[PDB]
Amino acid sequence: TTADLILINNWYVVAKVEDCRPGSITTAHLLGVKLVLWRSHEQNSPIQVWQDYCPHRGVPLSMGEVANNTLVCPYHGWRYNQAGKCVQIPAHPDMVPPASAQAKTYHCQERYGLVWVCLGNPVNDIPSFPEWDDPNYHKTYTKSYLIQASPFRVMDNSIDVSHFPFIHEGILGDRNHAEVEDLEVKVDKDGLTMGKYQVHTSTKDDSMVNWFRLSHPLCQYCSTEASEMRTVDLMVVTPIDEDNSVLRYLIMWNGSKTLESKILADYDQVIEEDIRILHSQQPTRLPLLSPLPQEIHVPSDRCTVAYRRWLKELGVTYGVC
Amino acid sequence: TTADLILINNWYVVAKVEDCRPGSITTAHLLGVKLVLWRSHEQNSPIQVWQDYCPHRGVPLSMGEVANNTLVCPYHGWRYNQAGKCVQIPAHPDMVPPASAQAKTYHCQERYGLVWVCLGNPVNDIPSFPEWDDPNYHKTYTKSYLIQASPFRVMDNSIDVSHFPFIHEGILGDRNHAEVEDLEVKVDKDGLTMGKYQVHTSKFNNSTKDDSMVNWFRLSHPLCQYCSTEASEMRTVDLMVVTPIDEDNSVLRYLIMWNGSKTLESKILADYDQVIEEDIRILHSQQPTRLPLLGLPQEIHVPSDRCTVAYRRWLKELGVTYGVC
Amino acid sequence: TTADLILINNWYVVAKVEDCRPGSITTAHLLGVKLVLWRSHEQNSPIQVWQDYCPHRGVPLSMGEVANNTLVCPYHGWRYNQAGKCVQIPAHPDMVPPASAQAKTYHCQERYGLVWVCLGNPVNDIPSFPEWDDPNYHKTYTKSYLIQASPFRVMDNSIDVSHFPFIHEGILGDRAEVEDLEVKVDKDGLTMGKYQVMVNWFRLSHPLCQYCSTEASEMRTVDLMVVTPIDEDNSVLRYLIMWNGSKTLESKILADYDQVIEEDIRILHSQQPTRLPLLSGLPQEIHVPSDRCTVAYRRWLKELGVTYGVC
Ligand code: FES
Ligand code: FES
Ligand code: FES
Ligand SMILES: [Fe+3]
Ligand SMILES: [Fe+3]
Ligand SMILES: [Fe+3]
Repeated sequence: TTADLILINNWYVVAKVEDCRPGSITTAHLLGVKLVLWRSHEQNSPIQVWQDYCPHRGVPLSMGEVANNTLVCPYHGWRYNQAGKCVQIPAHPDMVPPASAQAKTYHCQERYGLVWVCLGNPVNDIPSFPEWDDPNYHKTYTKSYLIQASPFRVMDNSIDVSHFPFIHEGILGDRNHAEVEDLEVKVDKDGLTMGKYQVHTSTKDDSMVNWFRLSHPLCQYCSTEASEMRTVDLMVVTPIDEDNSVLRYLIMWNGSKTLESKILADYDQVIEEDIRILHSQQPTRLPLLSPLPQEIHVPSDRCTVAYRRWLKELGVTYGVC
Repeated sequence: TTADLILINNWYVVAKVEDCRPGSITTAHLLGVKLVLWRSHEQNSPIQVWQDYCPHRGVPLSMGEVANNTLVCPYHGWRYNQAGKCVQIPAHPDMVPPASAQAKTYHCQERYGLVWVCLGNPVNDIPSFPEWDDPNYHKTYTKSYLIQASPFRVMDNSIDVSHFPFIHEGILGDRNHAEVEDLEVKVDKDGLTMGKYQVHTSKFNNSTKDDSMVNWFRLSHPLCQYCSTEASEMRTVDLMVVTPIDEDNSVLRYLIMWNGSKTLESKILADYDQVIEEDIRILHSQQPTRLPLLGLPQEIHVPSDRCTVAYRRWLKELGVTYGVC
Repeated sequence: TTADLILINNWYVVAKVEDCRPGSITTAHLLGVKLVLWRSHEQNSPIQVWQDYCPHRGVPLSMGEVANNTLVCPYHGWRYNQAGKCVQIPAHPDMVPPASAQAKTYHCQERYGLVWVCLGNPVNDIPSFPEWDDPNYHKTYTKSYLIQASPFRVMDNSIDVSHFPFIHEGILGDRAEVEDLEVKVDKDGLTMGKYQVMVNWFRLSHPLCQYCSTEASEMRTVDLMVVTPIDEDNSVLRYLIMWNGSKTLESKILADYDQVIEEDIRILHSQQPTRLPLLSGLPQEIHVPSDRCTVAYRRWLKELGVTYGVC
């Protein structure tokens, strides 16, 4: 609503396809807009994403029911077809509903088992995820995490690597290996790419090789390679509004399928360790570079500074300060 | 208080008389103003309705006591008489209190077992309720319902009749039978009147005839509604009264009267409760929370909305800007 | 931070010294600023009081860990020494931390068993409390009371004497005439003359600390009432109480104070508006002769230029 056109015109994940099943009604919130998500009882029916608002008298359509490939609002029973047009008004069953009688519909695309939404007119496509079609990679999904922090602070914390030995001790690092190597960062028209850097953990030694790339500011493609196992993930942040976010991960890996529950637990521990910091930080919104006291930057922050720099040019004013 | 003068100079119910016993101290809220209502320990004492504020040091007078026909603020024990004029300060008991030690008082009338209050000069009368004095009619009162919606939304839902087959399915209709007949709506000198309209009720007792309900209602005031319901062998009338707490919050009460057997009173209360709670579910979710008058897309109107539309037009005529958008 | 300079440059109690143990990290809130209060593990190490803020990425340092005379940010492990200078950045262990890597520190002193804080520059000293040096007097501390009231309303209720017979009936008065009162506002601050209740008087050298004296037919009890201004609309109340009667009456003294206190708090929580009205709920305050001390306090605050927590 008060978000910049550059965010309104991008794709974001609002749900996993698994939490929307045939006949269901679910709700989401994206950039200050309340959304209703529904499908027909039909197997493989498409997913509609609309503003959660019946235009007759302002009741949430989410409180309605799916019946006969239509969503029926629960106040006066108007029925809206899959295109959002009202097709039956029960008070006047032979009146053709006025043209006005139409739900606000949004672009929706199902990809990687994720439900993607764009509130405006999409200028880019949904980010790539090459491993999706690779049969030697297994896949899994975290649950969704509600976070009381800017979406841009969520991504800022995910781009920050020097904190691993301190809040992620025992999984991504340890206090006896806290020094950070030179980090190569490039911001270009592709997006922000951080070059391969090395993580101490639990083939030369107890370390891993990681890189990541952001084609868009709220979706991150990460890669980590162990001795004989590669894991990749798509991290994707729902910007609920300027101060609140949903975090989800799609995770694929080419090692044993027995690692799934271990990966799920590792992510849950790391995410919760991050949330404790994120909820604590002030200000709530992500501070941008100088064009309480101003944020200080040392060399291991060069990727975080590049992110703030990239947001400034991108003209992001929403959820930042 | 940002309430329009139209609203300020009208009467509203803030309590049931039977809940304000002699010697009692009650609180309420009306149009953004906090109120204290207190009575003398004497039988048949009048009710005083004042702003709940001691102007000495800003404590609520409702936290004090009633004694010797005065309200006493507990902080320093200043004593306020029926007219609000403080008559004694215990720290200087032979001194005459300053003339500014005066409670802000309001107009109060008891009518139909209800406490009516006007925070400004009461232009209008309390609405009529002709069957009050008719001894063929028994009386009962619902509980009060605190509702997180604008008072004008609460009343607009009350005027809406096309929602009966959906959120009142099982008692005021069914989805299958949902067509609405065209309605007659008048907005004259008498306020807003909806003419007689048939209501298809849902079958409960199969030994009995279909009820075949006929209703009409009038609003002389925008937050008080008089409804008349002719049944199979029973007339029921009700005065529906909406207290405007502020622009976004309301209290709903009904005074119900009927000329059938007095044994139905539990029946009637339970049936009103079930339909009120289904309306409150809808009212609590509606957006925007203030009532739109004639971000979010504007409201749509179809012919079934004739009554509602007339209500919104009436509110603009009256100049209502409080609780509306 | 939006607080007036005259308030910035005075001392306030934020804690009891016994709650600041070696190695500990605690928090407080003062004039809208959030504070961290910690000590090294060395016996007789001093108390540091900083703004609870890591300047790197805005994390509360009070979520950190005290190590080797340093406070360690939990997020990237930066270590701050007892002067609040960042001594170590673990990602660059061979690098001199830059000058801006520096905690905002404040003045702190211990006195009367309390932790006193000045967020600005200390011109006056911590108020006097003569009986502290008098070993004929035993001492005791109430618990702290968090109050949803302006600190100046809290103190105003403490300088109103006419309400004793009404909300404190049974301990402090009985239902009520008030004697002519003596109030003296000069350099010494605000002083109220000896008055019978039992004979009481009190002094405020500063606007949020009060020294009160009560003499009974057998003993003298004094107390230092020190209110913490958390913000414009919130206060912490504490009392240090000293008496020269038997040491066995500590229980009952503390029960009496707790009893009257909660009685005062019932009133304070209900008062409107929240902030104390100075002399200039919709209607204006009215004053009668027994308000002479509370009138003097409002006058004193406006001559001082207090705008925070008032009207
Ligand atoms: S509000 Fe949706 S049908 Fe009337
Ligand atoms: S505040 Fe009511 S008598 Fe003092
Ligand atoms: S936030 Fe404190 S060290 Fe980075
Ligand atoms: Fe992390
Ligand atoms: Fe209804
Ligand atoms: Fe008191």
